[PDB]
Amino acid sequence: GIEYNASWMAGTWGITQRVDGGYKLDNSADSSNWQAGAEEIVTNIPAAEYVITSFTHPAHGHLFTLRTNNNVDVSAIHPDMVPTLENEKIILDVINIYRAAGKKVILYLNSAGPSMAEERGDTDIQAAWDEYYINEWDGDEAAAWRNLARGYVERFDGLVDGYWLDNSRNLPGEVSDFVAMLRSVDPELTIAVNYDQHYFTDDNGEYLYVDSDGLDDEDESDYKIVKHVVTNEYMDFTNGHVTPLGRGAPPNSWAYEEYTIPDMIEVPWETYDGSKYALKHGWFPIRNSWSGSKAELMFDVEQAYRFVRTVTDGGAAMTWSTTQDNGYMTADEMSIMIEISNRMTQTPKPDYSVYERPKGAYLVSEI
Ligand SMILES: [Ca+2]
Repeated sequence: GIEYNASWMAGTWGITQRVDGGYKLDNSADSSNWQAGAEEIVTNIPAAEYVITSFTHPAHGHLFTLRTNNNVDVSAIHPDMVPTLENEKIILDVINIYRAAGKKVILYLNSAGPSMAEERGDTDIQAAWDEYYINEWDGDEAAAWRNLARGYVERFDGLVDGYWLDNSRNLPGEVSDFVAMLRSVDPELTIAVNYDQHYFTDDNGEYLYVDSDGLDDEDESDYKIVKHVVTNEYMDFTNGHVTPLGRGAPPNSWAYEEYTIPDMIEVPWETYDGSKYALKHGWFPIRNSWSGSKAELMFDVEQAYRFVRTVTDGGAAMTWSTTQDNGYMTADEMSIMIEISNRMTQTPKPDYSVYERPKGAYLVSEI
């Protein structure tokens, strides 16, 4: 029938606390305290109602935050795909901290799975995986990966509320089949899929392009303006990815305030198939990086508060792609989120600074 699985998310905002996967987690765990990091987020950011954390390592579908798998011994494919037993408890501990605090949990999962190991330089893992699905699944990589992912999905069952599926153009097999696996475990999961970005066009089909962000922008590269669309029958919320950072689009682009966010709140729910409805959701990097804590901090309180208010007032949702520094939210971001949360829990909520086009910011079409 008709489904609004993300109805709980409408009018809410979230933060991100990624956990490392596989051998990367074994390398970072000795200097990290993700559990303390999660307690600090709970204490300091009560206004955020959910968190995105990690099934796979960021941009590395072959590296998992859990080890044990009742469906396949992943450690026997290649040990570097999975962390130690001691370290697999980090993700579970973080999730339980958020559950006790009443925060919903969405897990980032890079859809490519082990198929992308060589893309990140992990050639030994790639060879082991390729040998595994060839010999054990008679060359059916799609079934091999669904089986493997299912064994972790089952462990997270009832502990998490949704999934954010990255890199779905590179999923072995079909998205429909992978989402069906997820829903076979828990059909109420709130699921986003990142296929490709869509962009604002004019009445004759040309893309809109930002020409400048301000007076003497350091990066003059023209960039397109992301539009969040409901493009398939599987999704419960739009993935929310900004215009790619590599194209020189700042994650706090003024154009997101003139186009992207207004469009999110103009029509906060849309349907592709006529039965399942999906919620408009944006995922904004707070730095000039999705996951890199050392990148330039791009938002300040006043702009970040206006992003949260404009989205949530409209009945849409947004997540900050905050970063982790030894398991804690990077401290400059934490400082901002404290202030945002404190404003968002006041009644009345304090007014946000009104949006004005930055001096010397223009579209190519406006010149
Ligand atoms: Ca572009």
